[PDB]
Amino acid sequence: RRTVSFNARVARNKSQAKKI
Amino acid sequence: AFSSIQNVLTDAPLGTPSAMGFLDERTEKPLMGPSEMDELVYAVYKQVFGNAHIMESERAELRDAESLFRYLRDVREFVRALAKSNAYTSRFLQGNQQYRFFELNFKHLLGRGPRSLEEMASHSALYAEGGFEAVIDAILDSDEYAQEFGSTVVPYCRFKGEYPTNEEFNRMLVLKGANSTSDKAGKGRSKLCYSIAAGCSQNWLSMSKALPFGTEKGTGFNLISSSRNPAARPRIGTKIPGGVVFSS
Amino acid sequence: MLDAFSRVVVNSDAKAAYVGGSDLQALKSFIADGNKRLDAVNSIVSNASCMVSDAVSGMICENPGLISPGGNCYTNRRMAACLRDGEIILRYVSYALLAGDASVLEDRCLNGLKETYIALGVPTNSSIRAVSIMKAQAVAFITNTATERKMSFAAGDCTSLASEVASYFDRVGAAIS
Amino acid sequence: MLDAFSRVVVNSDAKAAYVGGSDLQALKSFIADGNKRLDAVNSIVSNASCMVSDAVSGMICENPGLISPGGNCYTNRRMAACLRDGEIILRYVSYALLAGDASVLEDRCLNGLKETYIALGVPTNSSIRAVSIMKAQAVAFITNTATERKMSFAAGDCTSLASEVASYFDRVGAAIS
Amino acid sequence: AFSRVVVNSDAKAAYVGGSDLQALKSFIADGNKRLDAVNSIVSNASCMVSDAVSGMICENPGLISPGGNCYTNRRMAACLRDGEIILRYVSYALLAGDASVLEDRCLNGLKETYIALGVPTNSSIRAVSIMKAQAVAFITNTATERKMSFAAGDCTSLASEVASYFDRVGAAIS
Amino acid sequence: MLDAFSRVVVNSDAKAAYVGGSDLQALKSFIADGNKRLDAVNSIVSNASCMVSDAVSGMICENPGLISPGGNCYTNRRMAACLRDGEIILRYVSYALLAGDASVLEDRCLNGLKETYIALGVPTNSSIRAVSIMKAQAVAFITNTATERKMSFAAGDCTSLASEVASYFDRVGAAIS
Amino acid sequence: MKSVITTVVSAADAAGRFPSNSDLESIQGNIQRSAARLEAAEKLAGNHEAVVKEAGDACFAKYAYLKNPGEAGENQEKINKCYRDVDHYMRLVNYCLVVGGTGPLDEWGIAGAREVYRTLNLPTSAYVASIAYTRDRLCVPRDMSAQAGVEFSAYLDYLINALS
Amino acid sequence: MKSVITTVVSAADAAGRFPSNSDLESIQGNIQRSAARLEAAEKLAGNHEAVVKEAGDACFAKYAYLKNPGEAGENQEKINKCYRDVDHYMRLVNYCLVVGGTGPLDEWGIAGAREVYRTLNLPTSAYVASIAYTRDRLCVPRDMSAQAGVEFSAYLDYLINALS
Amino acid sequence: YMGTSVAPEIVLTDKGSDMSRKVKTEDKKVAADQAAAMGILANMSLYASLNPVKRMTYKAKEQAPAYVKKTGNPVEDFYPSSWRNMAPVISLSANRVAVAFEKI
Ligand SMILES: *C(=C)C1=C(C)[C@@H](Cc2[nH]c(/C=C3N=C(/C=C4\NC(=O)[C@H](C)[C@H]4[C@@H](*)C)C(C)=C\3CCC(=O)O)c(CCC(=O)O)c2C)NC1=O
Ligand SMILES: *C(=C)C1=C(C)[C@@H](Cc2[nH]c(/C=C3N=C(/C=C4\NC(=O)[C@H](C)[C@H]4[C@@H](*)C)C(C)=C\3CCC(=O)O)c(CCC(=O)O)c2C)NC1=O
Ligand SMILES: *[C@@H](C)[C@H]1/C(=C/C2=NC(=C\c3[nH]c(C[C@H]4NC(=O)C(C=C)=C4C)c(C)c3CCC(=O)O)/C(CCC(=O)O)=C2C)NC(=O)[C@@H]1C
Ligand SMILES: *[C@@H](C)[C@H]1/C(=C/C2=NC(=C\c3[nH]c(C[C@H]4NC(=O)C(C=C)=C4C)c(C)c3CCC(=O)O)/C(CCC(=O)O)=C2C)NC(=O)[C@@H]1C
Ligand SMILES: *[C@@H](C)[C@H]1/C(=C/C2=NC(=C\c3[nH]c(C[C@H]4NC(=O)C(C=C)=C4C)c(C)c3CCC(=O)O)/C(CCC(=O)O)=C2C)NC(=O)[C@@H]1C
Ligand SMILES: *[C@@H](C)[C@H]1/C(=C/C2=NC(=C\c3[nH]c(C[C@H]4NC(=O)C(C=C)=C4C)c(C)c3CCC(=O)O)/C(CCC(=O)O)=C2C)NC(=O)[C@@H]1C
Ligand SMILES: *[C@H](C)[C@H]1/C(=C/C2=NC(=C\c3[nH]c(C[C@H]4NC(=O)C(C=C)=C4C)c(C)c3CCC(=O)O)/C(CCC(=O)O)=C2C)NC(=O)[C@@H]1C
Ligand SMILES: *[C@H](C)[C@H]1/C(=C/C2=NC(=C\c3[nH]c(C[C@H]4NC(=O)C(C=C)=C4C)c(C)c3CCC(=O)O)/C(CCC(=O)O)=C2C)NC(=O)[C@@H]1C
Ligand SMILES: *[C@H](C)[C@H]1/C(=C/C2=NC(=C\c3[nH]c(C[C@H]4NC(=O)C(C=C)=C4C)c(C)c3CCC(=O)O)/C(CCC(=O)O)=C2C)NC(=O)[C@@H]1C
Ligand SMILES: *[C@H](C)[C@H]1/C(=C/C2=NC(=C\c3[nH]c(C[C@H]4NC(=O)C(C=C)=C4C)c(C)c3CCC(=O)O)/C(CCC(=O)O)=C2C)NC(=O)[C@@H]1C
Ligand SMILES: *[C@H](C)[C@H]1/C(=C/C2=NC(=C\c3[nH]c(C[C@H]4NC(=O)C(C=C)=C4C)c(C)c3CCC(=O)O)/C(CCC(=O)O)=C2C)NC(=O)[C@@H]1C
Ligand SMILES: *[C@H](C)[C@H]1/C(=C/C2=NC(=C\c3[nH]c(C[C@H]4NC(=O)C(C=C)=C4C)c(C)c3CCC(=O)O)/C(CCC(=O)O)=C2C)NC(=O)[C@@H]1C
Ligand SMILES: C=CC1=C(C)[C@@H](Cc2[nH]c(/C=C3N=C(/C=C4\NC(=O)[C@H](C)[C@H]4CC)C(C)=C\3CCC(=O)O)c(CCC(=O)O)c2C)NC1=O
Ligand SMILES: C=CC1=C(C)[C@@H](Cc2[nH]c(/C=C3N=C(/C=C4\NC(=O)[C@H](C)[C@H]4CC)C(C)=C\3CCC(=O)O)c(CCC(=O)O)c2C)NC1=O
Repeated sequence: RRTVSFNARVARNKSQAKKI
Repeated sequence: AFSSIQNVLTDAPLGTPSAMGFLDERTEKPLMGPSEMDELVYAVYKQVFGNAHIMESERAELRDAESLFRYLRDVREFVRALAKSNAYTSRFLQGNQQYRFFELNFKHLLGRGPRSLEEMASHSALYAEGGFEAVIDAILDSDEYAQEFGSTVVPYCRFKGEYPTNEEFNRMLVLKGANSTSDKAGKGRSKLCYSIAAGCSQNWLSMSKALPFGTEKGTGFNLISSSRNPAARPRIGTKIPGGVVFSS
Repeated sequence: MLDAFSRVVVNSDAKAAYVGGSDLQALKSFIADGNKRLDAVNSIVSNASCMVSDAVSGMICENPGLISPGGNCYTNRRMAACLRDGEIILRYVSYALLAGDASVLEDRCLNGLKETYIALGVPTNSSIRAVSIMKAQAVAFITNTATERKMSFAAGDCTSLASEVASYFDRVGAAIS
Repeated sequence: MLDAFSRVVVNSDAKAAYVGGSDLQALKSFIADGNKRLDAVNSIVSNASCMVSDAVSGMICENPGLISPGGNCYTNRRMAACLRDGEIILRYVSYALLAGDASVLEDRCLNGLKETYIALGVPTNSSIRAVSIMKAQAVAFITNTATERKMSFAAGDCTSLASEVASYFDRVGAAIS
Repeated sequence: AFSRVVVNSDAKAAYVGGSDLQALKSFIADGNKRLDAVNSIVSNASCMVSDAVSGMICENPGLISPGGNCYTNRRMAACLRDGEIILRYVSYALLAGDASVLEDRCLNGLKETYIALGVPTNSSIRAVSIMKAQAVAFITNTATERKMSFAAGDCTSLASEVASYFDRVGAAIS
Repeated sequence: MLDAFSRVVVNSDAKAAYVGGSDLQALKSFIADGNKRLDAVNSIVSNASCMVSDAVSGMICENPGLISPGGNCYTNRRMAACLRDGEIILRYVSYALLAGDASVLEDRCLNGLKETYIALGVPTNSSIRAVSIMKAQAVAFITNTATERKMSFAAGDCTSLASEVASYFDRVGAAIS
Repeated sequence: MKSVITTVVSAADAAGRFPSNSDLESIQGNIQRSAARLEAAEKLAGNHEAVVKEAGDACFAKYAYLKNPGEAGENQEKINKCYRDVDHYMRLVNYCLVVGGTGPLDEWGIAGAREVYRTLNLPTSAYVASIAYTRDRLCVPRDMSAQAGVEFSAYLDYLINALS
Repeated sequence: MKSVITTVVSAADAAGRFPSNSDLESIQGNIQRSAARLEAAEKLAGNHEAVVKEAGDACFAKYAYLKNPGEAGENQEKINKCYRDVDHYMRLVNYCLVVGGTGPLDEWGIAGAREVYRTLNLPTSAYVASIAYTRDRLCVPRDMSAQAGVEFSAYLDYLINALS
Repeated sequence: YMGTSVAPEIVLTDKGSDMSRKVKTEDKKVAADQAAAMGILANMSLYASLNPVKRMTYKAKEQAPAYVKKTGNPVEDFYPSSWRNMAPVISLSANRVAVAFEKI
């Protein structure tokens, strides 16, 4: 249930880097 | 990696619906809704705290970490926010020894027991360089947390079958108990502290209390001693046609 | 963990000695016969799936109450866990034959194994019997005296490797007894 | 954890009684000498890294078998762990000096300290020397009887606090013996 | 639970030499002041016990009358002996910085012995209180008829310390 | 005659042996720098009654629990027995300085010493503290850096002998550790 | 420790795998390179008194401020505990040439070493002045062979870069 | 920024709680020492150029092996950087008197300091030979108030106990 | 050879000349000198009596007294004949403390 192609806090990063 | 106990004799691990909701661009997750939400929060409260039985005027100080959890649906960030709380250090840091605090971080956040003295002493190397928040975020941002739980499920005690040491399964069974068992019953006093630093093992009745229903909890004990003698050199001989060969 | 070269330098560290030419003639013959040590461990890992299933079902043959109601190899749930366990034991004694020192078998596999088995209910006399079959399977592949499966080696004796691996299989019985 | 004011509360909660004026004169005198308690705490934490360096290396002087091969303070990894422990006993005593109560020293530092040091194999007759070398150095700066590092205090009697720290350092020595 | 000189039946002298005094003088805070306060008492030990028990007579002349305790010149000399011994342990108690040997060897049972022999306790409380008020003036060098030659500074810490020892004597026979 | 100087020790009784003026003149040309070494052992044994009088009293000077009631240098006779064995150690070190080797010291004075002190309950953590005071006196008296007493020596350097007589005092400290 | 054999059997243990063919290809290289580093091991074993004698006084020639009073090399017992602590390091280079890995250095001689030398005021620049002296004192066809010198010097400057 | 006011509001936010009148009393004590630790603030800030001229040469008085060619302070641009690297600490001690806490030394001067002086081989024994000068140069009725010399000599040996 | 308390006593004789320089390494059983221990045991017992900060962190044990039969009269029970009229007299001089306990 972990689904290996996944992250946790670069998911936080790139939504506040594509806006930059 | 077969593990005959795990989804057979226990339950299935709880958690969020999927991890593909983060790549969805009109949502953040499959939105659970407040009956499907709070029964997952009941399982994080029963796992990070033991069965601590937190009151209504102790949950009010955790009001802010749930309100972020029902918008940002990451489970790992909810566990990180609950371990830096006052309600986590007033139960597991304040009146305990140092290896009692360390052995409960392996229970509450990994579902296993510590495998070594060298692994245990490196957690006190992180206490010297940042306090207790350096221990907690290094467990959470580890590789072992990423490839077992992730952002999706609660960190549960997992019967793996293919443990990297056999002693790791023993210290997991001492740390969790039955369901009528919290972790304030010792007065401080780490249970695994003598066996980590010496290299011995645990007591068979303390492990078989915490085994599930249907797994021969206790039988197999001969009425002589329960551990091994390291100094004993037995003679184990093999029969060949002529005589008996003691390949020692 | 240690290997056969690390075992010598922790003996000299108790005396603060230097590993000189008196102590080095055991290590100069470990590298001299070091081709045969590699030649013996792919004689074992090439036959390891046949070795486990013969040793576990050969233990069922001499003890048919393990597969009756109340035996601890009864259902598919318990029989696959017994087949997994004998593959773990054969894996750790192939590490120990490769290193030349039984450190990694004794702390990772065998330390605490006796207390798992008297909490899960595993019979230890028949578990010793499955290890003692695959000890005899391992000495027959090394000395090339198996009835099927003649492998292609070079000529000489491997009789000190066959009794080194027989002592690694004897430590498994001594740790769960 | 408890302090000097909270021990008076939890002893009179056990009797279901309000804290009267007959139990306040031990506490009203505590805030009267409370400035010179704080004046004597930072004579310990400002000289702390020289005290642990002296108390460990004087334990090496009295017991020279700690640095023999097979000694407990032999290699560099075991030497730095001994320097880290004497800073920890100094840290928890300097909480209990500040709080005026030996609660927090007892159940975070001394809780299971004896069973840890047996399991590691730390010698208990040398580890009581390192808490007693720095016991004498902690009654040095309170009584201002230091050979080097004279510190500028205000004049008066501080032998109540010098005797209170000597109670706290033998509470460690009664815990690991 | 008396003190470190528990050598009863053996020794009895126990001096301290010069270099071991340097191990002691660098070990007591105001150890130069504490030695001068002892020497300002024990140089004047004869005049202190003589003026105290005469001033006890000078406030209470009923002890020289027959029936009084300090009649029959042995008993006046026994009061002079007891005036010395109360002074010599307190002059030790200023030196050691504790009243542990004083409360165990000198003051222990002093209430029950003086009522056994018929010693007036209230007059002896006046006798220690005169010896208390002298030694304050000897230590701070406000003694009228004789001034010692000390170095400059204050000794009001030790003068409050020695009045605490003399109040223990007045408590033990009250 | 140096081989005969071990004859007077091995008989377990009293025998006196000496060298002449012409015999020592052959001895100081045979061995290296022997005028320093006879100046080394004369500087110790001229002050040997003060060296064990200061070291045993220096052991009480920082550890007064030995003369505490319940200690081991209490009741009148154990202090006299401790001063005898302090003087036993000083004559075997100064003979080891004179003969040039520790070969008479470790077998006739330190062999069996560790098991004798733990049989009697002698605190061996304080006897190493009494040896290190005698080590600190000895390197002062060889190099003439003794503050309270200065002898008259020919000029030059004696730091090889002072490192030699320091190293014999660790051998006493290594056996009782 | 850490060596060529403990690398490949703990890489195999974490995957749950048997000894494969790539793991036995590694320990063939332990057989082929062993005659170099067991010649540099047994040359340093029978010559260790004279190579720590020369490394000891090259420390104090570059740093003669240590024999100032109050410093590290104050008296002769502190000179003698300096020659001992560089004879400890040449023992561990002999242990690393025998094992064939950096294992005995980084957990008997480097682990904790920055902490104990910072407290006890020992400078690390005096320790690296001794070890770098022996790396230049080696010459190629006299003291060993040309391939034993590459093994012996590579364990010397692993110790240098760990203290720097 | 560890100080008196942040640690009573970052232990109520970490408690998830309003400030009651226990951490209102915790900065009643901030009023009482503010008259004394701001006395030592501008007494350093008008005198800072002389007290690093008087402390910075004392490491070049103690350690004259630093001026040797091949060592650390081998030319004047390294000397001029060295007086800059001790005027940084006297700027940072001036902030620790202002904020009432160990924050600006903990995160700007000792945070990661033990790796940069190791890799560049700048000896830290000469850094705390210079803070130990100003710990032994202050005479308290002349230089400041009696309580300001307590607080000046509490943050100087806080640097000494953190750099060694 | 351990418990026999013998030790090589070395004596150097030197009168400056060359034929005056014998060394005599003879063997003597050394003896426990009973009397000079009281110059060490008593002086350290009053060195540690006057230490303010070695009477704390080095605290002595709780020594029991002798069997003094509280006969019943307090002038024999509390003040016995072995401690009758005993008091310390301190005699300071240059670099000497010199207490003495005698009957005064
Ligand atoms: C407590 C106050 C106390 C001590 C401390 C301890 C004294 C002590 N002294 C030394 C050092 C030396 N002792 C020496 C012996 C003597 N000096 C003499 O001149 C005569 C011949 C002889 C007997 C008195 C010598 C030569 C030294 C070295 C020089 C020096 O004086 O320092 C030590 C060991 C090192 C040290 O800590 O100073 C000790 C422990 N006795 C006490 O009562
Ligand atoms: C009646 C006949 C009579 C008294 C009543 C009593 C008066 C008295 N004096 C003092 C005070 C002191 N006595 C001192 C002792 C001495 N002075 C000396 O110089 C020599 C050394 C020594 C013996 C004569 C000292 C120093 C004082 C304090 C100074 C002062 O004058 O106050 C007291 C005690 C104080 C009090 O509480 O009143 C008394 C009662 N002596 C008589 O002869
Ligand atoms: C897989 C078939 C391998 C192989 C393995 C070998 N097995 C060897 C010996 C052996 N096997 C058994 C079990 C067998 N006997 C039974 O009675 C039953 C059923 C009840 C079974 C399955 C036993 C008991 C033994 C002997 C062990 C002992 O003596 O204690 C063996 C040894 C050499 C030999 O047989 O001569 C090997 C190599 N054999 C193969 O060739 C394939 C590769
Ligand atoms: C005993 C187990 C055998 C037997 C063994 C011998 N093998 C000998 C040499 C040998 N084996 C290999 C292959 C091995 N070396 C490797 O490096 C790897 C994998 C990377 C493997 C599997 C080699 C290369 C050699 C060396 C000879 C050659 O190069 O062809 C051998 C010779 C002695 C020696 O040189 O060590 C013996 C005796 N022969 C037997 O009869 C029994 C059954
Ligand atoms: C750190 C540099 C402090 C400091 C602390 C003090 N330590 C004191 C005494 C003391 N030191 C040692 C270790 C020393 N003695 C040895 O024999 C050896 C070698 C084997 C060493 C390194 C010991 C054992 C003691 C004894 C303590 C006792 O038993 O009483 C000391 C003097 C006594 C005191 O005042 O506490 C101090 C002040 N010294 C300093 O000046 C800085 C601040
Ligand atoms: C015994 C250990 C000493 C000694 C102590 C005394 N200190 C006294 C007063 C005192 N100390 C300070 C500074 C202190 N207060 C604080 O709040 C802080 C931390 C922020 C510290 C370091 C102050 C402000 C005071 C009060 C007045 C003053 O002296 O500045 C003192 C007098 C009692 C009192 O006023 O409470 C004593 C006896 N003096 C000694 O000689 C020994 C060695
Ligand atoms: C009441 C004055 C408002 C109103 C409030 C609602 N807020 C809801 C969710 C929510 N609020 C916050 C902000 C607050 N919580 C925090 O944890 C922090 C920072 C520490 C802050 C400032 C957050 C982050 C969230 C989301 C977390 C969550 O899902 O609960 C909310 C729930 C909406 C819902 O049911 O989905 C309400 C009703 N809304 C109003 O209409 C009035 C004006
Ligand atoms: C004088 C200022 C008093 C006074 C004194 C008398 N004391 C008499 C006897 C006595 N008192 C003690 C107790 C105390 N004196 C000591 O010498 C010691 C020990 C060091 C102590 C604790 C003792 C021991 C004695 C002697 C009796 C014995 O040894 O058993 C005394 C004699 C009474 C009599 O003979 O009947 C007198 C007169 N009495 C006074 O009137 C003033 C106030
Ligand atoms: C209070 C009772 C007095 C007072 C006492 C002071 N004495 C001071 C210094 C001092 N006193 C002595 C004599 C004393 N010290 C000893 O070691 C011995 C015996 C061997 C004795 C009798 C000496 C030798 C000194 C040192 C003088 C010098 O250095 O030359 C003193 C100054 C402070 C200090 O040095 O600690 C004081 C305050 N003075 C008074 O004002 C009252 C009346
Ligand atoms: C003194 C600084 C010590 C200490 C010493 C005690 N030793 C006691 C008895 C004893 N000591 C030795 C060793 C020494 N004496 C010899 O005759 C020889 C051999 C040449 C040596 C090396 C021996 C052998 C013995 C007696 C054993 C026996 O006779 O069977 C002793 C008396 C103990 C008692 O009477 O209970 C003491 C007090 N004790 C200390 O506290 C310091 C550290
Ligand atoms: C080192 C501990 C001393 C020191 C020693 C030196 N002594 C030197 C010459 C020398 N030594 C003696 C006496 C010695 N020889 C004996 O036969 C006996 C009797 C047993 C003794 C005690 C004499 C007579 C001389 C000659 C002096 C003269 O010419 O008048 C010496 C010079 C070198 C050498 O001759 O070996 C040294 C360095 N000197 C020191 O500085 C420390 C304190
Ligand atoms: C000489 C080139 C050095 C120097 C060295 C000093 N070292 C001192 C003590 C010391 N050395 C070590 C490390 C050592 N122990 C080990 O087990 C191993 C590896 C197997 C090594 C390299 C330690 C742990 C210690 C402290 C404990 C002890 O004394 O054994 C020392 C004495 C310092 C002191 O007394 O505190 C010195 C002087 N000195 C120099 O000048 C350069 C830097
Ligand atoms: C374990 C490792 C090990 C070493 C690295 C060497 C190190 C070493 N070299 C020399 C001693 C020497 N080494 C050399 C060799 C050379 N000098 C030069 O200038 C040339 C660059 C180089 C030629 C290759 C010479 C010429 C001497 C004698 C002079 C000297 O003391 O340097 C000595 C003194 C004892 C002796 O002469 O043998 C030692 C210990 N020996 C060892 O046992
Ligand atoms: C803000 C921090 C600060 C300091 C720590 C001091 C540091 C300092 N001290 C002195 C300079 C001096 N300081 C003193 C004072 C003393 N010397 C003693 O030996 C006495 C014990 C003590 C009295 C308290 C003396 C006598 C001099 C002149 C002698 C000298 O040190 O060169 C000077 C030169 C200019 C001056 O006199 O001020 C400086 C900058 N000044 C500061 O501005």
